[PDB]
Amino acid sequence: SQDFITIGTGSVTGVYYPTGGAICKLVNKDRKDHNIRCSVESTGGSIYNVNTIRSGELDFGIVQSDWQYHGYNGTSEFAEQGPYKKLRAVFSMHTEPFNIIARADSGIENVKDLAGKRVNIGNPGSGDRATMQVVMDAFGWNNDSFKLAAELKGSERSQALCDNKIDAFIYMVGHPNGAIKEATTSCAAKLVPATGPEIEKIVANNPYYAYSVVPAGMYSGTDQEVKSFGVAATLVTTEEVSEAVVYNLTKAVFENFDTFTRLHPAFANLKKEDMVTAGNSIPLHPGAVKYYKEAGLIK
Ligand SMILES: N[C@@H](CCC(=O)O)C(=O)O
Ligand code: NA
Ligand code: NA
Repeated sequence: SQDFITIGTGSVTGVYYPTGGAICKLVNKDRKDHNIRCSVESTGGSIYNVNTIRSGELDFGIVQSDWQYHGYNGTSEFAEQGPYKKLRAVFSMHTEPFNIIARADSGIENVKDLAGKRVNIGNPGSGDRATMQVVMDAFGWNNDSFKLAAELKGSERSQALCDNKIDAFIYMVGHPNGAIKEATTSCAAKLVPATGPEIEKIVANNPYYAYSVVPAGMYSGTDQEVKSFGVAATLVTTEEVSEAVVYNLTKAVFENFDTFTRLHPAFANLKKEDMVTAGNSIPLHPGAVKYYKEAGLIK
């Protein structure tokens, strides 16, 4: 029996990393019963997580809902990898807006203003960069459309923005998170909206992109709500992982749901029924289905 699982997440100042930590705590507290030990890995993000589940070095991964769909189908960012039809959904979680964090004197007031600036578009292997490519397609942009197209991982973007190495960085991430808190607090960075006909087309044409709002007061300096588009964070796995393992992880979260929603402020408004279906477009792992049917959440 498999007795040790690893969850791939993201940069340590994001939301994926403490999300993994919360899931592993709920799994580990009953390790004397199901003999499952859970550990968390900081990684490059959604794209690395899918590819590393597939290569066998991760058992679970947290993945944006758009790259759950495209990783399973082998399309868009995953086109050269081919389909991965063993990928399975477990549950979805918080919303992740497409955030733009800019210097106060950058002149960047909307997403269209990113062209011709020094923009961190994201590290290879992050959902940040893969979804930024969707934005670039809607605008007809490539890397040369920016003065500089930097590829820093999440934990390094705020320090680069404060050092005046970039004018802005993007981040597909839930709220609040430590990366954006640092930039807005310590460097007077501003959260910039992404609206206009290009964003409207992105939302209208895809079921996994929906309008998003970050409320005023989430960060110091951003005194009005910030509109954009967002995806859902989802936990995925492979059908190679045993039904018993996925069943016990799913049960650990859903049977301790009131505890889970107290472990990070991004989980405060999660709803069990939505976690089964929302943002999940590929088959659910049989172990998760088994729990959901016991709990009355399915059929
Ligand atoms: N959605 C981001 C990660 C955000 C986070 O770390 O919370 C990515 O896939 O790269
Ligand atoms: Na949509
Ligand atoms: Na769905």
